[PDB]
Amino acid sequence: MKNRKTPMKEQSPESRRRNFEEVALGYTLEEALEEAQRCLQCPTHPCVSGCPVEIDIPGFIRKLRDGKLEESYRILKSYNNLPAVCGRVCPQEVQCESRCVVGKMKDSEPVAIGRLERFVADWAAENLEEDVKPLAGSKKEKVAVVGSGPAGLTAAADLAKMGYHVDIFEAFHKPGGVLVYGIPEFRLPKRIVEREVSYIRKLGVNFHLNTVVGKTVKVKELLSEYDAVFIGTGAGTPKFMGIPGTNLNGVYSANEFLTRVNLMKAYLFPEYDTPIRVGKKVAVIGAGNTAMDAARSALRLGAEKVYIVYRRTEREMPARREEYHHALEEGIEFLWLTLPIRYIGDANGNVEAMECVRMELKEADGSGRPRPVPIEGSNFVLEVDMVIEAIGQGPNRVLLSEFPGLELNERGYIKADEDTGATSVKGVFAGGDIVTGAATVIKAMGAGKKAAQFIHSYLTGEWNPWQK
Amino acid sequence: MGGTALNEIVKKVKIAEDVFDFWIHSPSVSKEARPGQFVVIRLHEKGERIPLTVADTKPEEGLFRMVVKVVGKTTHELSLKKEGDTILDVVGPLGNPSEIENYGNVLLVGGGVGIATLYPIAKALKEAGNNITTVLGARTKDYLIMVDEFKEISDVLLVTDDGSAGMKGVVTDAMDKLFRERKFDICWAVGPTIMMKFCTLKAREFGVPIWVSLNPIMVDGTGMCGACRVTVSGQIKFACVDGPEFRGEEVDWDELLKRLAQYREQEKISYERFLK
Ligand SMILES: Cc1cc2nc3c(=O)[nH]c(=O)nc-3n(C[C@H](O)[C@H](O)[C@H](O)COP(=O)(O)OP(=O)(O)OC[C@H]3O[C@@H](n4cnc5c(N)ncnc54)[C@H](O)[C@@H]3O)c2cc1C
Ligand SMILES: Cc1cc2nc3c(=O)[nH]c(=O)nc-3n(C[C@H](O)[C@H](O)[C@H](O)COP(=O)(O)OP(=O)(O)OC[C@H]3O[C@@H](n4cnc5c(N)ncnc54)[C@H](O)[C@@H]3O)c2cc1C
Ligand code: SF4
Ligand code: SF4
Ligand code: FES
Repeated sequence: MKNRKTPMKEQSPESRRRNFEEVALGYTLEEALEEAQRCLQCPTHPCVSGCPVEIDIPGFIRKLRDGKLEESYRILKSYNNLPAVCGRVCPQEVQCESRCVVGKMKDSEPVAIGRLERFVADWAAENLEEDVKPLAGSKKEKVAVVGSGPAGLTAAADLAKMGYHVDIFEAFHKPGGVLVYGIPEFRLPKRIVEREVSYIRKLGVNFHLNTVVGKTVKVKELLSEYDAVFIGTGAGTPKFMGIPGTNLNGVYSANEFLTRVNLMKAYLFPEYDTPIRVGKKVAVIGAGNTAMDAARSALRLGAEKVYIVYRRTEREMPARREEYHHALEEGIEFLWLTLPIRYIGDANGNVEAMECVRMELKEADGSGRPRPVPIEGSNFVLEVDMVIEAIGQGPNRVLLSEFPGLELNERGYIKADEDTGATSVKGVFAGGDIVTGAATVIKAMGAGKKAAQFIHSYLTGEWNPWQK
Repeated sequence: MGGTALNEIVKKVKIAEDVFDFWIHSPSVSKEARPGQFVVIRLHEKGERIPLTVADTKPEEGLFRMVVKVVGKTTHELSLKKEGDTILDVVGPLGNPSEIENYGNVLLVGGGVGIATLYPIAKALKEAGNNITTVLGARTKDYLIMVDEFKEISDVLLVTDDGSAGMKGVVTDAMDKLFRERKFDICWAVGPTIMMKFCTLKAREFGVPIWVSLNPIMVDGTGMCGACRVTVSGQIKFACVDGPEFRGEEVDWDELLKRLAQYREQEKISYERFLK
């Protein structure tokens, strides 16, 4: 009666609980080919409607079936700049695979499009490469890309292919944005990010690392010396709930936790010089992927119990299903409809507890997800030696203020044309999380590709959005 | 090729038992830096990002000055870095610039290395038209001394150390010993948190407004994490973005050093380093 996805090799739960190695190990060729056979090749291909950049899914599946693997990769790459990333991190359960027909069947799972995108992208990685020849510097004109996330990498790459001088500006010592300091190694191996950056390096894109724009170099210089500019800085500014005890030792922003853990590799100590605080009972506040990574990371650091604390339920939770399952398999505990009210510490220095309540289904939506209303008398406590806040984060409003005439939305994100990415300032484009608020990698990728195309349309004089 | 390099250590000179005055090439930091700002650095690929203050600049030659006290692996390692060795990563200038302009008479105080992070501000006041007086303190009687040369040039000098050229107890005893003068306008206190705090508490003697440069645990130094949290007046502030300079009256001081003792490891990294 059932029709399931072809199972993939995964790390053993007991062994993988302690390490940061990738958990989903990837398809073998035969497993991939066996999965590719489940695709029914629907002429109307609803799957494609669930992909934000509209990848020709049955096509690359077809050429995979046929054994023409490069052709498959070529089909993928004409749409997605970062397939090995997206096939790994896309929440296909709310995207491409949620429209898949084979899942419409009773007791039947959809085609594993993501695992296949991954397989094809990975298979081509440890096998072939391309021509090392740089393409940048043919169109003589200068475009600056600020931020080296999916958006900036994508725009830069695509622009270098278009012949332009591409100079990337990055604040950190490593490029990749969230792909380097946010999402952990056990989800996204960094060999892939380094690979893609290197690829983009060989295109003649020059990276300015450890470069914080507005400080290292003034916005005015960037505007004066460059024909166009793309802003892909994301929404990385942390916010704290602001309840009492936010200032206790053991209390962290997920930004800081994950920055120490992922970028500074504080789990590798004293090999790497960055330390990380001990906690056996840690609380991670949030139910995003941020919370899940922070929790799953804290667990790997040798914590005994790890709690997810969420003001909403399992069916509102914005986390990737595969990773939530992994999280459960690794022993993460979940508190549905739970909201902290204060953190409590001891004589010397410590978090020792957290006061929480239970919520109600009353209020309808009203931003967020349906506004939970606190219930009285349900008030309780969780004993914790470490707290991590994964409640989300907002845009670098400061850097934005340094752009004159650059219009922001109600929440402070940039206003830019949905299709072209052009903003109110002349010659300045923008895309990724800095515009939409926190979304997906694929959307930052897409935003960068379109912005690049309209940078091309702009620097050739075909299309000009800025007049009096 | 007969030239310099990016993060090359152009000069390294010792000035105390554990303090080192570096001059380092970095045209961006040299050109862009204003007083009260700082840089975050990493020495090698396994390195940690650490905060240090830009204590001077020579934009013409593209140099910036840096003063380091050896407390753990990283500062030690940089102090062991020979002239010509490069620092892998240098990020700056960081932080909010100091508030400089032509004011009345000004008093400043600096302890330990904070003095070097106190100098650049002090230097800017004077070229702004101020008349300054300075109080310098040390961490012990004999060894661990203070910068002899630089301050005396800027103004009349006051010393506080178990030893030479001045009083003995504390910098706050040197303050309040202006009971005679009492002075007016503004103040500045930079050094260990405790010192700056009590300098604030010496808003009691002269009813004086005290500026302060804070020193919390930093990672990014760009405002993306909030390790460097600070409570000002009542509201959370990031010392790397909103600071490091604040008004001592507003700063939660116990909270800070209660948070500076957050990683009582590096006990470890320092030991592992200190093997031959
Ligand atoms: C923990 C976490 C988990 C996530 N998990 C998923 C997932 O599973 N699936 C999915 O689809 N999406 C996920 N996302 C979202 C996705 O990673 C982001 O949407 C994506 O990284 C945004 O791309 P971006 O280039 O627009 O911005 P970012 O990647 O956020 O930032 C890119 C670059 O901007 C640089 N920058 C910022 N300011 C400056 C400056 N002044 N000067 C120079 N450089 C600057 C930064 O240094 C950074 O490198 C996750 C995000 C986080 C934080
Ligand atoms: C704005 C600002 C300006 C500063 N300017 C200077 C300066 O000019 N000269 C100077 O010598 N120091 C300065 N510091 C402090 C300097 O960052 C610390 O001494 C340094 O972080 C520790 O180096 P480490 O080799 O001991 O590294 P680690 O091995 O990580 O630290 C070991 C010891 O350093 C202690 N420590 C105290 N503060 C910090 C901190 N922010 N980060 C990490 N550890 C800390 C820790 O308690 C720990 O025990 C400044 C700090 C700030 C926030
Ligand atoms: S829907 Fe499922 S089956 Fe029909 S094409 Fe897309 S993947 Fe193949
Ligand atoms: S990109 Fe994300 S959505 Fe589009 S196909 Fe690959 S996985 Fe499904
Ligand atoms: S140090 Fe991370 S925000 Fe200031």
